[PDB]
Amino acid sequence: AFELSAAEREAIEHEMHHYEDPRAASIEALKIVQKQRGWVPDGAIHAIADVLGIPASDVEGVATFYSQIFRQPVGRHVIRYCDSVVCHINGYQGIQAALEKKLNIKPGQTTFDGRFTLLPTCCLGNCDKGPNMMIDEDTHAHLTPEAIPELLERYK
Amino acid sequence: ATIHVDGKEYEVNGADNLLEACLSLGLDIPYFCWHPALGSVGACRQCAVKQYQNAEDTRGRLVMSCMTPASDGTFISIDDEEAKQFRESVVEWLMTNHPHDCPVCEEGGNCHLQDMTVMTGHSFRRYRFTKRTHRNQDLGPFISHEMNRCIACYRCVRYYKDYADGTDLGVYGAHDNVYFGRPEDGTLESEFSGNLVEICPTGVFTDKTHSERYNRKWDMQFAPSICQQCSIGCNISPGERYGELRRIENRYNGTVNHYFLCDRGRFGYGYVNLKDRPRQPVQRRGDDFITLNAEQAMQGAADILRQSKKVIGIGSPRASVESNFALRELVGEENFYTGIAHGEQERLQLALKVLREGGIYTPALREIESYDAVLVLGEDVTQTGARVALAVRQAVKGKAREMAAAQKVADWQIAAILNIGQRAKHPLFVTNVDDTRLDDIAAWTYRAPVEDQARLGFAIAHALDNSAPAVDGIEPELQSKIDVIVQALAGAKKPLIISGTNAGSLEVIQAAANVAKALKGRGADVGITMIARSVNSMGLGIMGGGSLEEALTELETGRADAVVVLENDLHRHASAIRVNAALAKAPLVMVVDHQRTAIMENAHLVLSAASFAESDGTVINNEGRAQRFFQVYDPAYYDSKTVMLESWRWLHSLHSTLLSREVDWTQLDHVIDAVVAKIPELAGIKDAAPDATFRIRGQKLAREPHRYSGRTAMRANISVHEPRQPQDIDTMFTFSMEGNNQPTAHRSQVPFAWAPGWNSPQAWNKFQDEVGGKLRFGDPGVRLFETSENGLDYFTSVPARFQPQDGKWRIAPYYHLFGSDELSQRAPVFQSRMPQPYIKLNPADAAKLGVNAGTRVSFSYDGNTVTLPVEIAEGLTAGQVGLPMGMSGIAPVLAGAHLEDLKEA
Amino acid sequence: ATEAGLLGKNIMGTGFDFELFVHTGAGRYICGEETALINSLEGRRANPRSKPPFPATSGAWGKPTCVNNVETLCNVPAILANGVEWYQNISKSKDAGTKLMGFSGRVKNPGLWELPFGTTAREILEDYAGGMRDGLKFKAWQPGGAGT
Ligand SMILES: Cc1cc2nc3c(=O)[nH]c(=O)nc-3n(C[C@H](O)[C@H](O)[C@H](O)COP(=O)(O)O)c2cc1C
Ligand code: SF4
Ligand code: SF4
Ligand code: SF4
Ligand code: FES
Ligand code: FES
Ligand SMILES: [Ca+2]
Repeated sequence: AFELSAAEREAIEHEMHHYEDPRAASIEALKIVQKQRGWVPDGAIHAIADVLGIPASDVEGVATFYSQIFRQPVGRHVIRYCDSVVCHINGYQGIQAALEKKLNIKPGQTTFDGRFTLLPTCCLGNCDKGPNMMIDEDTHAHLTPEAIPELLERYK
Repeated sequence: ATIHVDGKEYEVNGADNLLEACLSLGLDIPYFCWHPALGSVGACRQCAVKQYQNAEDTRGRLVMSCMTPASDGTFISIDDEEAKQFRESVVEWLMTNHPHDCPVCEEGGNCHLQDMTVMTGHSFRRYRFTKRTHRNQDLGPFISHEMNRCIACYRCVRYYKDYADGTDLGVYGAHDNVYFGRPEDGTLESEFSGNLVEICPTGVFTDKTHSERYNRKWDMQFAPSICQQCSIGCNISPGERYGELRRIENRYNGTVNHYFLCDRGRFGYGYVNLKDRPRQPVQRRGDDFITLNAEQAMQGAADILRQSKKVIGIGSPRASVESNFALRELVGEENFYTGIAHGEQERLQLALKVLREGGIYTPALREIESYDAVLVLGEDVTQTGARVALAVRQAVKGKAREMAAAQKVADWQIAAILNIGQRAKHPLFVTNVDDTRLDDIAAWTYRAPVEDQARLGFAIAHALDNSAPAVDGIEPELQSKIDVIVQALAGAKKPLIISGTNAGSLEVIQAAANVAKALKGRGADVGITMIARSVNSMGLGIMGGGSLEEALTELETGRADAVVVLENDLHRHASAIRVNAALAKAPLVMVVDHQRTAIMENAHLVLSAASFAESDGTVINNEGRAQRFFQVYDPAYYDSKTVMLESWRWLHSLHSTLLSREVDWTQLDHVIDAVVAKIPELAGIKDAAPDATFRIRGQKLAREPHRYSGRTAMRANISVHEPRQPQDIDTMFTFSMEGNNQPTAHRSQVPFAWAPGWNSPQAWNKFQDEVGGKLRFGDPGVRLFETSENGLDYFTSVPARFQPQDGKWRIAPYYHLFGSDELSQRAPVFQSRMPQPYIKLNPADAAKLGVNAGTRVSFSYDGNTVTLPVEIAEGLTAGQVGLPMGMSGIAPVLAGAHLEDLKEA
Repeated sequence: ATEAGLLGKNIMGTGFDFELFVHTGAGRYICGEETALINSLEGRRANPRSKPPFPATSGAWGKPTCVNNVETLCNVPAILANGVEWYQNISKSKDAGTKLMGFSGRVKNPGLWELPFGTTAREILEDYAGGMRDGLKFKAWQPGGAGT
């Protein structure tokens, strides 16, 4: 089963204080659960719905609408490489292929040890310094295929 | 307003959008995401027209007709080449991912997407890539789910959440992977989930009960009928194929139910198809059960009735007005008994007196949605009168509608209206023994015994008007809640008071009448609604008669030696031991019924009556509206040995054979004329429908579509010689395609909606005067009584507060939409949807008795020690046991009764 | 700003109460559309809304709402501090004030510079972005993002 922790619940009510409707804290409640547990499991939908006073169908619609709210289990580190137009011009395909070779997984998949999950993402707003990637909270710019294995070692 | 469509001038309502205005004018614009009852959202982009700035404009621009107001001097073109190309392109884009499913899809021949694909002229596929695919969900026993066929028109979620206030259906994902369904597998929890099969324009949501015995729409035999499963009187189109009732579709009545039914009406029809139904008259000769035809059954019954010294008749609220009247004529008025108990008859007659003598207008079901504050006293409306609960939800959304109208937002721009309103709603106050399904939108809920709910109503009436009797012993917190209700009701322009007989309390109805009278005395436009129990409870109340207790007394004392029971199982209204003893004492028991009931074991004669699908008649609904239901099919068409007649036909022929020793099968209009001649209070049932001589330009009304198939093969296995067409002497309908079903035909009884190019439920647009309004020549059904000039007096009998007596347990009624109605609980598809039998207990009472949730405890009522598992009810007041009314073994007369020696088994 | 009285209750002693929150998104491009932004802020799926009504009359939770880009609100304080006359005489173009303009993608100096309206795209490409990289020839350009 799923049970919301005291810290998660307290953060959810604190975010509920910021709006005139508790439904407006749904995205941040899902993000709080995801930050604590890596992703949003199935019982978290009903738990967040119970805390917020909104239906679970609305919480699941929000969670499946937004791409950065993960409703499937992910690895310990989420690599998000930009596949948009400027990074396409700057050569994100070599970066993606280097990630394919180093991780031995397709995009959207997770490595066998649960260390990394590889994901394409839209433009990171860093197009002048492309190609760009985003590991868990750090953005890496000016990427080259040679520097990718060195970049992946500092995420255990 | 004046619009010019394709160079033709039209006068329209300026407050409408262009789509509903053009559809009301008979023009064809393809559309998906718009619905008349749901408003415009502009999602599917199908309804494109070309709007020009003025008359001297040739460029124009493509606009959504559903999102464009039909303002004065508006120039548009539907048949513009660019508009036609764009509409075809929208259909083509929908077709790129659509599965190759029409032969194995239950929507085929009834599919709005098929109709609009043909209408736009798109028949050539140039898309060559892959189609997206979805997995399906299990949605319970009623709705089948197939997400491949979805066109993402958002009609389902808009209806289910924004209209029906359901919570367990939604839209998930994004871009072209949007999914419509539940967050996980499970039964759809809404009582109005069945309207999805008509709301969805594709075959995503389909009728599973129809899907079991599937047939196409063109193969159906349809009749206009009235739903028999509660007192609301929603208009239905039952469709039959091969002698079995196949489907219940919504029949549009702009006055009563418009587009929507409840799930009990839509899916509770399965008792008609039960194989244990009586199909021939059967006489019990000792231990033998011999089968008679109609004539010798009439002769033998008439001989035995002639030898009897006193014959009594026991009617039922299940039977029609004509059947009850025919029984009353057979046995005499002084020997006629209503089949309901004395307390039920008192409550029903009080509700009738409030309706037709209280001086307060009773609204039709559509009119309920226009009220500004609602007080529901005692009646669990969602479980007993469900469509009234849906209408009450619409009346609750009226506040957002008014707030958006103040901001000059058009009434069809539903998203803007919902955004302006937010969580604001009109005041709703519900009282019950426990929580109701209306508690999510109710401003307040009062969980209390029926005496305390009545006292709350009396206190509300006294605070509204000081001439009303006062209530002594109200706590200050309850006083503050009463004041909240009082300022909400006093400030309302149109308050509505809803009550009924299902609470089992006369005082609840009296308190509701007092509140309505107090609101009427202040000059408010107050309405009152009474929810009865059964389909013809109000008709049986108008007819009158003795109670079932008096009939059982006549049988027990030996004063009556013959009893004719019409369409009544007799166990729902009295204890089974007393009924069985009184029926065993009687030397002649005759049972006229269409369902195999328990009293047929001791019956000397059983007459195989017709159900509503095989019979015609009139039923009076909860608002006093007389409505005619017409026979769907001939039961003797396939099985020629079937002798199953209308109950009024059986009883009229029995009366004729008793009097003149000759049979007389009569005609329906003759029985209706006899009703209106003998009972002047039922004189309005003559005008509920025209007689059997009514024609549309000389031709009858067709029961089946013009493309009805298999005429020379459906009975070919029985005999290669095609039988004679079944003749309908009773009504204006014919048992064939050889009749009229034009949308412009001057009639009010529409068996089914079909127009060329509109095969789906959207053909009801063609059958209406304006889209979403009424039927073109008036909605069927007439009101028996007008609002009286003078009202009643205040009821001064204020009850004392509820006190829990030790060792005595007051029975609190719990009703279920799936299970409380008798015939619908006999339907096989309802058994999975039926809740398990239970008994509700307060936590303090269960702790005092030392029982937990799930432990089986036993109680004795009328000498029947029955055992049920305990579940804990938080909102139930102590000293009460919650029992599910109308279930097997628990009669609805147990409501308000008391229980002894309730202990753990 | 809250600790120094620029935000909160009684800002500058004028009686104006203003509370500023930061709502962090969950990654959809449609959320930047202003009515879809309002839907996302309300905690719903970020579908846009039909206009009229515009958010100025009924926006966030039905209330009057104004949605503005970061750079517009950043242009506001210089207008209020230096005056209208300074803002009109920044450049002799129909579009007033300065704009952040840049060139990106295989140029010598990809970046972002604050320029007056009416600056030619050739001036941004050569004098600021340094032209294309060595060995590359100019083929095309998009002026204002992926949707142009
Ligand atoms: C699909 C779409 C995405 C948009 N994304 C953004 C955005 O990310 N940031 C932004 O400031 N405006 C975005 N806009 C423009 C807004 O709708 C709106 O015009 C703007 O945010 C506020 O107006 P302003 O430029 O006058 O300040 C987007 C528009 C569309 C149609
Ligand atoms: S939903 Fe309509 S178009 Fe689609 S497969 Fe079914 S009948 Fe055919
Ligand atoms: S499931 Fe049906 S009603 Fe719902 S969006 Fe899809 S096609 Fe429309
Ligand atoms: S509300 Fe009553 S009359 Fe209407 S469909 Fe339901 S059971 Fe039938
Ligand atoms: S295109 Fe990759 S960061 Fe913008
Ligand atoms: S019906 Fe108008 S856009 Fe869907
Ligand atoms: Ca008939």
